[PDB]
Amino acid sequence: SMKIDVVTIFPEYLQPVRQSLPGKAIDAGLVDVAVHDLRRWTHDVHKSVDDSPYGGGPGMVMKPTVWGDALDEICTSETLLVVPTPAGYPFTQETAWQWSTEDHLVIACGRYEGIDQRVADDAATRMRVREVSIGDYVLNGGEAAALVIIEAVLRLVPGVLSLLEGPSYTRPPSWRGMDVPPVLLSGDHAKIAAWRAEQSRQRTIERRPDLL
Amino acid sequence: SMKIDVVTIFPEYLQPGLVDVAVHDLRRWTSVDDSPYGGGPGMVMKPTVWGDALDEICTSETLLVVPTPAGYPFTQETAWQWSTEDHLVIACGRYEGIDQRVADDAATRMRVREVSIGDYVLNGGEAAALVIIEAVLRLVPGVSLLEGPSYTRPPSWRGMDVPPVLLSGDHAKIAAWRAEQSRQRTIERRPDLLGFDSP
Ligand SMILES: CN1CCC[C@H](Cn2ccc3ccc(-c4n[nH]c(N)c4C#N)cc32)C1
Ligand SMILES: CN1CCC[C@H](Cn2ccc3ccc(-c4n[nH]c(N)c4C#N)cc32)C1
Repeated sequence: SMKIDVVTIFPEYLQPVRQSLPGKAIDAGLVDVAVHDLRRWTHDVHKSVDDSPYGGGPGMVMKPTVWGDALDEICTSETLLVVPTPAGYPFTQETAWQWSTEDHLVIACGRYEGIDQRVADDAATRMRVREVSIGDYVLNGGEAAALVIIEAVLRLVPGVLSLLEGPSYTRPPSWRGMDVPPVLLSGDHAKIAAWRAEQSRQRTIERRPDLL
Repeated sequence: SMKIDVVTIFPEYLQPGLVDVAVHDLRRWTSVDDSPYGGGPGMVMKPTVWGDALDEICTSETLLVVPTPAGYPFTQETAWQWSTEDHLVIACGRYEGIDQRVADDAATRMRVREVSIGDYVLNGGEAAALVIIEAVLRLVPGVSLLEGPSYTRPPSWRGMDVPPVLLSGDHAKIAAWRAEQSRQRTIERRPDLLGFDSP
């Protein structure tokens, strides 16, 4: 049973998540994903969420006072506060597994140059905070990271949603002049397993030598 | 100028003038899946439907992108490389993935890239497509160390001060401080980027 709150200035971007949630899991009370517009917590008529960076430089920084109020309302001491950032610790499958048993994730999605660092630093004095990155590329903000994190985590919650895997095949046995490897149709399941292991080994060497 | 075509059995998921993005329902070219030859859990997407779809959508100049957890890593260098392409087609799998012959056949007439966006497991290629699209599009013409922390007003908030150097107006001191924060962060969080063992 997990609650996920996502805070973002683009709530419509989190649409694919609510599109991916089965009725059975929601109705059984296994999962609830709520998305919140950060501007609900702005102080001014212009609904300002950003301001110039101290020390200069390009772009804008998200205001701590707005985020502070949002997190004050949404988080409790039991919350796991997840902050996507390109400077984060790596989000991996081990992370997803660890987080899959949490009662409450709050995902704070930044835009512009990111969120004033005091927001996470203050939050970390009263709850668990995790700054993470989903990979070594640059996005426009945290929303796409949130989509990935939510999917990777929730698919590990029963009933909610190393070597590389080698090639897979299904019908038809011959297609555009390419036959399924005969070993797969041999009924020699020890040989099939060894063939698959070697395919996995080869693929890992070629594509992900960093894993060996 | 870039065209992106995304092919998926879950077009509803993809809802998020120099670039156009089109989403196509794979089922338009039809059951898209069956049990794997050789056994194993789950289902594999049949090559037949994919072949018909890609025949219609792709040309020889197409870069066919296939998200897969067994792919080569998609990185910022990849994003730069793809940013000058005229035409990306992203083939999103579901179930246990797409029959390998789809990529193999396509590779006889266009360039094919099997890639992974990270070391975690998704339910299909759609979220990976959204990530790839976002990372690439922000680099399209006309559109080392980890980033350090950023701060903005007020200079004191909840009794926490913006680091005083950032208020000093000393560009050299600020540059040095920011480099140091980035160094600390990279060593702590991503030591592999500086050629050290991972935790
Ligand atoms: C200062 N920089 C410069 C470039 C653009 C940055 C935009 N941005 C603002 C908030 C924010 C959050 C996450 C991510 C992100 N990028 N790549 C990943 N793997 C991430 C993850 N998790 C990116 C983000 C800000
Ligand atoms: C249990 N099985 C195991 C294999 C994958 C199955 C789901 N699936 C089907 C098609 C497909 C495409 C990409 C991804 C994916 N996962 N993680 C990443 N970095 C990806 C990327 N790019 C996952 C996918 C689920």
